[PDB]
Amino acid sequence: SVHVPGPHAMTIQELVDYVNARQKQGIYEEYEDIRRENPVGTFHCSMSPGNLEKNRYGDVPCLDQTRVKLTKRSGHTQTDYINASFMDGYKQKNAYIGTQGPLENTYRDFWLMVWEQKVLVIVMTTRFEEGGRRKCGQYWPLEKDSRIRFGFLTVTNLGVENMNHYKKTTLEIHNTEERQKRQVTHFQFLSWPDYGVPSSAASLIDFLRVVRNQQSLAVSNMGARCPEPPIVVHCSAGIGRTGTFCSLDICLAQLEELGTLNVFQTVSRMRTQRAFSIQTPEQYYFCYKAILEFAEKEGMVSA
Ligand SMILES: COc1cc(CC(=O)NC[C@@H](NC(=O)[C@H](CCCNC(=O)c2cccc(I)c2)NC(=O)[C@H](Cc2ccc(C(F)(F)P(=O)(O)O)cc2)NC(=O)c2ccc(Br)c(C)c2)C(N)=O)ccc1O
Repeated sequence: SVHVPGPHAMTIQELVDYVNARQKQGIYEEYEDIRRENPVGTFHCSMSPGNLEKNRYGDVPCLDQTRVKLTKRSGHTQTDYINASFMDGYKQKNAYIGTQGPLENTYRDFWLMVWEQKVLVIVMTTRFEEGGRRKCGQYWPLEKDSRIRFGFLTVTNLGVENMNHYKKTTLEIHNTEERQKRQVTHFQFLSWPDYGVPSSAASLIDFLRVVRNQQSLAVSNMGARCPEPPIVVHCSAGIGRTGTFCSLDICLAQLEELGTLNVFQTVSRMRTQRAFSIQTPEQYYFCYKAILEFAEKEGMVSA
């Protein structure tokens, strides 16, 4: 994994002084420096003729080096492309698959990926539309007992539960080709504001804990094998909220295990796997602020 502890990780005390020395504008400038760096890798496949219409945004292609390839077939007329990238987690290879919100012409590709990668948990961080801007297609059956057929894959809704900050949907994926069934849990975070970033990270971090626990539970009940299937995480382009969710998970994981973390390191590293991760300086600043807010809630900060 590219996410290893350090070099030069910081303690909470050190992070506090770090952010205080730079202030909000200093953190914003730091994001711009990351932003300016030349991407590490190429985007030929994502921009190649034939895969263009599979991208929700022409300005958000995925890296050739880390893209998730579909093991489709010949004749059926299609490609092995999907705008999705394997992303490492804290001391864990391929902990996530960051991807865009599925398009009607990619719904089947999305589920094929979920099946092939043996995914057990899907994390959605947006609504279908926000402020008139489309961000995700309705790729799953919304109500209990409803089902959608995607060729040889049938997805059925086994139950829905609305929480104060997220919605949990249990789905059954039936592969008629292999004659096998699997259950996947779909989580939709509901508290990310239409504008800006969350005013408090408490709900997002609690949601992360729920996701972590379900992945752990699902893994414990799955058949012997991915070294731990990846968690699919998506937002409109699969870089902003997706990058934030994943960066926080990684930083908090290191913080829990060693009491240290490095936002700059984590984000720089993540951008070499899911290009363009963290889309605005506000989101970047939010990563720092969320960690500091978490520290205060955990009683780790003296003013
Ligand atoms: C610090 O000073 C400040 C600076 C700002 C400016 C700012 O943030 N704005 C940046 C803007 N980002 C942008 O432009 C990005 C571009 C992504 C990076 N690519 C490249 O650039 C690129 C492309 C090809 C090759 C190479 I090498 C690089 N585009 C976008 O903003 C969106 C895609 C997008 C990304 C993220 C999100 C999200 F955050 F909401 P999410 O959490 O759901 O994912 C939503 C949508 N793009 C599009 O709408 C779109 C679609 C089709 C076509 Br053709 C084009 C040209 C654009 C954004 N997302 O906002 C604002 C306030 C400040 O204070």
